[PDB]
Amino acid sequence: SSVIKPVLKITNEQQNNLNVHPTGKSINAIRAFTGKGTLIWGARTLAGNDNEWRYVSVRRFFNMAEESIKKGSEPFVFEPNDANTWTKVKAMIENFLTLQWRAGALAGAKPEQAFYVKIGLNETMTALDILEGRMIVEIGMAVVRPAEFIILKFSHKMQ
Amino acid sequence: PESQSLSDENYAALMSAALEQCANLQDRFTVMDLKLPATRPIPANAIVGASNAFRDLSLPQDNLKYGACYAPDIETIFNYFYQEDAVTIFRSVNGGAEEQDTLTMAGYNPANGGDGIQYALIESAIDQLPLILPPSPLVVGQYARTDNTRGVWKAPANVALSSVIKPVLKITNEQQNNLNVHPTGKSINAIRAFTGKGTLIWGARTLAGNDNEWRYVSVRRFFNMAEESIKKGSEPFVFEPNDANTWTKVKAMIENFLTLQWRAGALAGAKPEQAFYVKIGLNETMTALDILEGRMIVEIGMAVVRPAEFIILKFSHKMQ
Amino acid sequence: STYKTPGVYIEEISKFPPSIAQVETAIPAFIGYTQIAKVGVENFHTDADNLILRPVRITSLLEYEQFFGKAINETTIQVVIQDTTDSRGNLTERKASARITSPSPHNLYYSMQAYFANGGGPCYIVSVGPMSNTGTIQLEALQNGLAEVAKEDEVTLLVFPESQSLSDENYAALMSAALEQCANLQDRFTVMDLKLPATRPIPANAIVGASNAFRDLSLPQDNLKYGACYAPDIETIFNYFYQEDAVTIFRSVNGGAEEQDTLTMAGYNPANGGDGIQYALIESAIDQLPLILPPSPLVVGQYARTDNTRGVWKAPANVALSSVIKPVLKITNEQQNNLNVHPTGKSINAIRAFTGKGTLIWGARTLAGNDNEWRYVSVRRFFNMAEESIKKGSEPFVFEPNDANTWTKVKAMIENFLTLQWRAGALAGAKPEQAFYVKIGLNETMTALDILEGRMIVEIGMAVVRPAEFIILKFSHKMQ
Amino acid sequence: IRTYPPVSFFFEVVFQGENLDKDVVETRFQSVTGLSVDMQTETLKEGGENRFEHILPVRTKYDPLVLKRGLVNDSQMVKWCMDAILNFDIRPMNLLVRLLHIERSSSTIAPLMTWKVINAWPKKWSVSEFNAEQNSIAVESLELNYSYFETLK
Amino acid sequence: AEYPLPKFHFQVDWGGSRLGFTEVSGLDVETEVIEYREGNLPQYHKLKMPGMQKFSNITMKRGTFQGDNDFYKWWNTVALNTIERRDLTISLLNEKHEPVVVWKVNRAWPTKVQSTDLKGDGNEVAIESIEVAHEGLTIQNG
Amino acid sequence: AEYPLPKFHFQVDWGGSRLGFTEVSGLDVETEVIEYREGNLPQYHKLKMPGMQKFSNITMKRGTFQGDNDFYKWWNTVALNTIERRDLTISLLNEKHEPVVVWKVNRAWPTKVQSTDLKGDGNEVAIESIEVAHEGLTIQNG
Repeated sequence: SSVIKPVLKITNEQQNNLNVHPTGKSINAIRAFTGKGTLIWGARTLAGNDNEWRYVSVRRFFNMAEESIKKGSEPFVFEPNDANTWTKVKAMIENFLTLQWRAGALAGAKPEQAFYVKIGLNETMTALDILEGRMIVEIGMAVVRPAEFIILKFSHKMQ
Repeated sequence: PESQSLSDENYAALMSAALEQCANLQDRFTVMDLKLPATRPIPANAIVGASNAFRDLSLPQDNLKYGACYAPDIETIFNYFYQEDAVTIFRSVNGGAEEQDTLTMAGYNPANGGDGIQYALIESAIDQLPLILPPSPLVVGQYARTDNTRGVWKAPANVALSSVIKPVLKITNEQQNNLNVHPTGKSINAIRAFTGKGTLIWGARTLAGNDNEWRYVSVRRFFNMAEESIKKGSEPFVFEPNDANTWTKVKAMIENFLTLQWRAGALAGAKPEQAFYVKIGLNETMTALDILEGRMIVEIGMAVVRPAEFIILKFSHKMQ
Repeated sequence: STYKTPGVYIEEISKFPPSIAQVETAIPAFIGYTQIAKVGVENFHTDADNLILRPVRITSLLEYEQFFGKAINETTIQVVIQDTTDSRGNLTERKASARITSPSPHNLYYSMQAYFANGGGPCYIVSVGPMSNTGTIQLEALQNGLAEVAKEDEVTLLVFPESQSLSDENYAALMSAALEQCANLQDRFTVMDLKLPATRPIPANAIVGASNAFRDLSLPQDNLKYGACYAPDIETIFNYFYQEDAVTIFRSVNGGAEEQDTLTMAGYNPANGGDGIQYALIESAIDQLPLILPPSPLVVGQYARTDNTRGVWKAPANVALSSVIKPVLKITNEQQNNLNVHPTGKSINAIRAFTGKGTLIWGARTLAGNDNEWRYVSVRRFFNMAEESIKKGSEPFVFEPNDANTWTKVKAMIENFLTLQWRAGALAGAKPEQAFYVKIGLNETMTALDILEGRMIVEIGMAVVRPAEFIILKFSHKMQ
Repeated sequence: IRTYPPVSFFFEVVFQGENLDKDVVETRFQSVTGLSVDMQTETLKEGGENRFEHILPVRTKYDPLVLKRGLVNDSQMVKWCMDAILNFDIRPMNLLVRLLHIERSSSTIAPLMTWKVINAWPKKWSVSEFNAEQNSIAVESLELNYSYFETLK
Repeated sequence: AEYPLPKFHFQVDWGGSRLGFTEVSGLDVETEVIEYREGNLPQYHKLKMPGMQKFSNITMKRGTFQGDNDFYKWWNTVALNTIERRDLTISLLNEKHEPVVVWKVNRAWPTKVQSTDLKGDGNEVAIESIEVAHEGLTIQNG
Repeated sequence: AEYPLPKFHFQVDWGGSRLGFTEVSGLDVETEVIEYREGNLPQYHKLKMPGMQKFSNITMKRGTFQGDNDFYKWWNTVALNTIERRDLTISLLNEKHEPVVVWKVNRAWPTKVQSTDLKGDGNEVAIESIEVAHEGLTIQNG
């Protein structure tokens, strides 16, 4: 909004070396399209060769989820380190991730296909750990990734 | 409440005397505040220099399990007391330098022939001052609330403060790393603001933070409560004949008290026999020498639990 | 790092999901080489000689990692990049694939991982020496470990995950010693794997030659009721450990011959100035390798699950395996005909895939397959369980006066135990009197000679049931 | 992104008129309805095109606005209406219709949605039946014509 | 084993000061049934197929102590259509005071609060009760 | 403490001459539930949201004494749609005869008055009862 024009014009042959490069240091481009205006083209991070963290949206989603889980878990600090608190924190985390699955952010037809949360003695924690004041929870989450290329093929149909 | 205006040597002397009589009476606990640089505005990282200055006070090493220290000072909502003719007025125009006027508030009061519009403006200005207090009386009030709501064997932490606007200093995680754990054991608890929650007490450790038994405030407060109540219960048996019957009576009293405490959830164990033990007897706890001269010796053991402080998480991707 | 401030800390760690279980009857012992083996302040491998040999009780993979480490690097991984190009050299498509030419023989870590994935419980670990890049496996170290495991009473199953790299004579010697101490202790059972030709790809009908080779091993004839053998090896989903600069790269263009490049993976890493696109391609290729394991640790995990769910008196067969992609060989009915029944009695059980079901264990017969009493695994496992529990129950009566009162006490204990077992459905019969009998008495079971010298003799009989294996059908047309 | 829809029973009506916007009893109603618009069209058939016909826009129509209250014995609004009806003297007004909610940032009552209704004047007035054998309230109902309505964006 | 469990040792986590209750009920999951038949079916009864789900409300009781007014506070948190919502967790324990069966309740909020009855000759305590609505429930055994 | 309270010691203030009653009931607060679902929700059960409130009537009993006709007088205060309205306060006391839980009732007025039954062999007293309507109620504990 409130934009007249980019100062430089970038073509496809130039963006070929801006989106994919041996170093992974991707650069996103602002380009004008006829009848549309000035658009943002490219959504890749500075780690463009990383099989997990190529795309901006995946990392932003992971950051949002992690901070909200952190806020939800904070009220349990200074509690007795026993099975009841483990149950309490596990239930909180599963409820949050279920609400997130319902919104369409996680992949899968059922909650059991989208995420898992685990905590327990000799499962995620050890005996000695209990004696010091530490809790260990293992969380896994399934996400989806966007498509970038569309290929069209033409031929002559027989009359 | 007035200790912060006292010099460092006198501060150390006062606190050492307080800790000494806490150790002598065996039923008291001391709450302290940290002295901050008396500058306005307070510079960056003043908390580090303040902590370093505190670490150097000469305090008795074996009494440090009888106290705790909190930081920093707090801005609250209460008003100051003042006399109208003692308030000084300054003026500034278009951002220039301030100039002291020849009138006080008494010269703007319309009862004396002043300008009442500016008088009302000045009064509204004065009412907006925040008041700055040390944290200790709020900590004591919160101790009372926590014992009423959860129980004395719980940590008095992760609780919000009332009638508080703001901490004067902002403490980060990298700074609290050297406040909670330190080679000297002189732990300092922090008052921190959390978004959407307000101002909370963070940390529940004593000045003996490296002691395998007396690290935590709640354990010592529980032991003090139990010991004073046992003392009160046992007092009626003084001046009784020193014989097996009185030993039996006092033993029964102590076991009944500890059973009531186990039932409330304060002691660990699935059965009373796993939570405590009480013993008295000839050539078991007493030699006849103590019996004849009028002494009784009882041995009591108790099992308690301790809190967890750090919660960790592992995030990963799941095969589709 | 080390936590100091009382808050919530978040870390991104990539690993598999944990899994634990509660098991009462299936307590196995695994013998092999390890990476660390350090407990407390004692390093068991501190000296090259004078190794400390002692079993350690483990309940989870985390506890295993705490004491023994994980694994070593493979050094034999190759990746081939296929390029499809134009007549002018213009690139049209690029793909990559990974292969391993000769895996290391040291595999306890992957075996423990597969064991816990399939429902295993507490186990004993005995190290016989450190893992090394030479891959040398010696008979003497394994026999010393087997000799040491004789001192722990809870052990029920014996496993040697590394036995397949051992020569045939040494393999026969090891297994003969294992069967001998199973027969001497009277409370253990041995699980074996079949040795397959070490060729890639494996030729047709290799299973027949492998079976013939197995039949010729010299094993003690009267101890063959104390073990069982399974085949073949299994492809699973776990990853290899490797060092980046040890991976070799090859290229091929338009289907031509492969050519070895001058770089390793370390030369494609963009941190060193390489091409990161091909680097990502290579890493994705390496992650897709399947891992090949012998079947025995999965069989032990499935024993634990079956005893927890059905009962020990049931056959541990017709059960699916977890975290398994595929058997390496396909076995048909005409081939299993000579694996299940054979003049020598040395039966071999098969792992087979069934459509819509997955990979199942098919066959529940021991190495004494012609014995009218001890053909089936479940019967012997049940007898072992009952005998050890009777032994434990009777032990408190040692050093008692040898008189009628002690005989009465021990008889009552045994009848009560067998009654509880009848009630659970393990023994046949409509009434306890039809299921078992227990007898003791002077000139009934004992002569006075045994009484005076301090012996007691009790005679016990038990009735069990046996499974059906073949189901037949007759199809016909009905008059309209 | 919304998860829960709004509620219909908390609402208000304001008369931007002679001096009725400050009279408390002139904002309290038991029911308000009639806020709907319709486009009227005609159908044209083209020869040779047998798959569909053409729908052509013609004009726009609006519904009357209906208000219901318990009977108020002395109302300035009713004086306005009866002056229009008995003496054929009409003076159109503007109206606001509000849908309300609770907002907090402690809490306060605030408008959620607002419609402007332009050039309203009386159409109909009625009172309910009197019946000796029923427990009921005297209810009066007013219906108004207007030109159009718009959203106060 | 061969022995079942009892129902006299449990715990409820609801966001209050006390975890003890006298009665817990309303744990149930239901699904609807749809029936269908075509004309030429050699079968004269209808076919069945799964439909939508339905959950019931939760009812809990407790004795009245001095200084405890949490039920009314939570109920009175209500605003026009908004209210504080909570995660409710109910557990079953064994003899070492550890959990065995867990019910997990998402987004609970109270719909009814019922106070006590007063009788002069009554030799019984004062019992208050609450009824809770909630979207979905889950069961974890083991 | 660890001990609950009983229900056999209370008091009612209603604007009469006697504060003693035999039975007190109808203390309850309720809220409505609204359900909603859109078409593409991965959830097949409906969502819930708070609605309007509802209060129940109050029923109180008492024995009949000579010279006391307050229930009928208050009921007979009625006119076409007008009546005297009162503030009703019900309290719970402890052992020092002080209050502990208070119910506050706004704008109460009676809707039903029921007299006694007469039986010749009856060895029971004469019991009258009243039913009260009221806009809203409140609860104060502590």
